[PDB]
Amino acid sequence: GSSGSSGQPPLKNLLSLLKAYYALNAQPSAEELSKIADSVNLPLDVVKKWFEKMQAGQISVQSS
Repeated sequence: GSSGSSGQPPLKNLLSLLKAYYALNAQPSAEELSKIADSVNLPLDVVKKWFEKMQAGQISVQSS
């Protein structure tokens, strides 16, 4: 269940785990998102944001 108290975000390193997928899947659908999450031990919402942020050009001004 939900444990802990909203404090600080994860280590930049984590993101790296995601970048892996996004590398080939520019805009992964839900079915894929939910999955990729179970891999990074993250929910489907936390993963959705990152993507929406990257695709927009927030995570890194230099996107490919």
